[PDB]
Amino acid sequence: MARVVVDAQAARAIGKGAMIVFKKGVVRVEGDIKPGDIVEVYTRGGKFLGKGFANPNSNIMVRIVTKDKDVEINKDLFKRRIKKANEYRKKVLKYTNVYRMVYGEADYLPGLIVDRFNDIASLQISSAGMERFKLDVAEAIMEVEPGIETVFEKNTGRSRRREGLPEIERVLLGKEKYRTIIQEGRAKFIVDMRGQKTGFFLDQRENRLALEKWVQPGDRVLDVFTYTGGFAIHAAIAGADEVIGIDKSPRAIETAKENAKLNGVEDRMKFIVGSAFEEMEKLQKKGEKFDIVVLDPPAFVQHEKDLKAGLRAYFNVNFAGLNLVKDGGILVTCSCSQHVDLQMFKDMIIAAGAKAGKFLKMLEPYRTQAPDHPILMASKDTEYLKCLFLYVEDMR
Amino acid sequence: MARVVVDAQAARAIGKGAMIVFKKGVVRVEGDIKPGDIVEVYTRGGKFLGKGFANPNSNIMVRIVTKDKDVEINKDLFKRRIKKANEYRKKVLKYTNVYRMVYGEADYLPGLIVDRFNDIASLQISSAGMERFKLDVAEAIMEVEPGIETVFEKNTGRSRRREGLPEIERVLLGKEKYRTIIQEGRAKFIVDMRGQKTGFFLDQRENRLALEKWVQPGDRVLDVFTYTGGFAIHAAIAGADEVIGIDKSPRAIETAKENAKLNGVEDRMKFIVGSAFEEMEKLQKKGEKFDIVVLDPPAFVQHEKDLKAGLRAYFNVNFAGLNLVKDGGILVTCSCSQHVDLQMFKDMIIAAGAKAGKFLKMLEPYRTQAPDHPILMASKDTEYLKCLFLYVEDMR
Repeated sequence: MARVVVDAQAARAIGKGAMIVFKKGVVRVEGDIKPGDIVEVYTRGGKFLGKGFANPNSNIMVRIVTKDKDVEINKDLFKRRIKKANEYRKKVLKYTNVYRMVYGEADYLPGLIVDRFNDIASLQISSAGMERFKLDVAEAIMEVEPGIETVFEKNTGRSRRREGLPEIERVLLGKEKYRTIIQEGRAKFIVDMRGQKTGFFLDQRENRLALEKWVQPGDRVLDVFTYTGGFAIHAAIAGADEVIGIDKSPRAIETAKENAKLNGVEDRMKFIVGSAFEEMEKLQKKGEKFDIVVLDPPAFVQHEKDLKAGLRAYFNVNFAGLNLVKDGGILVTCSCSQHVDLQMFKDMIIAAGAKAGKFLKMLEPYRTQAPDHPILMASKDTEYLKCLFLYVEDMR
Repeated sequence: MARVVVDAQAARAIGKGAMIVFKKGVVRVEGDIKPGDIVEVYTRGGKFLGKGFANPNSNIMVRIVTKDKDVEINKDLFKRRIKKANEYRKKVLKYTNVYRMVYGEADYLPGLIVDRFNDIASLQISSAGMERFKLDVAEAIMEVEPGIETVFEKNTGRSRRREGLPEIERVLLGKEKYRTIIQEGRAKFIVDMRGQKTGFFLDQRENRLALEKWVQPGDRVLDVFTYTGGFAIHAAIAGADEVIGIDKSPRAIETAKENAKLNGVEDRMKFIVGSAFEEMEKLQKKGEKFDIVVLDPPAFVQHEKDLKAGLRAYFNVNFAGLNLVKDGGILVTCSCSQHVDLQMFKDMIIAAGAKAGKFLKMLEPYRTQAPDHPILMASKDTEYLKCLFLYVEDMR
């Protein structure tokens, strides 16, 4: 088995809880290595640090799986960890039927993400090493969670492509089922595995539920990047009198309309297919003002190098959103860009508020991704979502 | 009326929403100024910027009350703002009988804090300027909120001795009443305006309520700085089998015992009068472990320059607290030091976890002070409480 020797900085980080070896921390490699191989990690002094998945072609050269030299990496190890991950959601978080079951490193299963939608589980692998155990993982999921009757492989996305793995979408194990109706609070949503723009993201669960208490009868609500209707639907079932949802994807809007029908709130909802900026300007010129405006744009920052331009994009979206909020109204604004930290997001909102001449007060704490997407204090990369609920008032 | 001339930077800030003038930003003062005097603020060019309370003995020279030269600062202006502040809690936050009614600058009433405990309003003034309108504010409170039948003046403590104001404690207006029983969720608490160890702080409301969901029947809980029993009581009624509450004040513990009796949980609790560190060391020695450990220490940091020593103290308290949490347990830790921002607090927690060899996952969003203590985005000074709920796992 190949040995990856790392430098002092790399070893120090692992000693503090890090479970990855960056290419920049590799001093040398003893033995041949191909993407996906299991290798051992050592300090220059020959001290064993751990064993894990290697990828010589990645910034993340090694994802440590175990710090115990005698522990074998196989289906049994992953099954025990998947069971632990599942129990965490059901017994600690008290989630039922619908939740993210496995969130990579946070659950000690680097490169693996598993979402449970009732009796269907979606699997996504972004580590060449973990890919070798794909089928074993699929079997383990159904063995520890009998509620799952289908494992659907959704191996697509930036992470998948970054690792150089082929994109694959198909029923991997179990019954050939790909659509289900999930319940989130009092709301229902259509979840379909096949295709895109017809999904539902679980990371915003707590924030969507948190919105309900702020909706008041007679309320007029605007969801700028509605997608399949997550926040919009929750606002409507909460009693909003009128809700307008905007999204660039025609497919996403078609599903949103279906969700509205499923929840019996089609009468109070209007979905528009189009660009956020153009649609907001039309509303602005009309002198339109909303009681609540929700901004949940796509990650504008994919690389740390794109921060400046990305933050400018957020500034422009938030400025436009703020101008559509009535005096004494509410602005809900989020960012899913991992590279944009809370402080940066906050400074950007303060700047937008200043320009729009509005005082902003916090109504909720600094919100994040749902706890089934655990934020590990020792691994900054696990955290990516920021959400703020703000009371908007004209500075006069 | 005396005039304070400011530089381009200070004026620029005010234009962005700032409501203060730092003594360092004053280019010159025209006319004699006494603490509490109302003065006008102008740019070097002669443009009016605002009017407010002056304090020639502080890093903050002026607390801006109004930016309109025509608006007179008197009881009528404050009555208007106290009413707006009160409606914010009742209509937006949906609080009913117990809440902080006014939180100084956040409600455009610098130097004034008013807490409502059912029919008793507790008033605290921290500036000489506001002190001149003390009776007018008391009358205004009862005028806009008929629910208040007594206005109690609690003008004692460091916050009061800070600006050299006289210490005073008495019923200022209304019925001679000092005690009331408040309801917070399913818990009841005795509040007595007299003294300092028979009180209850409203800023932790949402965090105390948030603890409920994490308590499992049979749980053993440790409340290290329990004061009058806030968190401890909520944990006991939520189903904890044993709750140990520690506090240095014998009087605070006497109140905690009365609160336990009021909630019918006296048999589930154990109170200890002593030092936090000494008492935790005793538990550590016996190898005691808890399902939940709550750390709510005093503000260790009081000055930017005192971050090193203050943060070291937080580290020590959190390290000691972490070693008392069982594997799979929960640590609730917070800081009320204004000078310690969220990132500094996070880094300190991360350091403590690394030293104790524990992985820490967040269970709740980044929690803060209750919304009736509004955090103004344009005024960092309004935010002071940070609170984290963490799931603790042994690294080894």
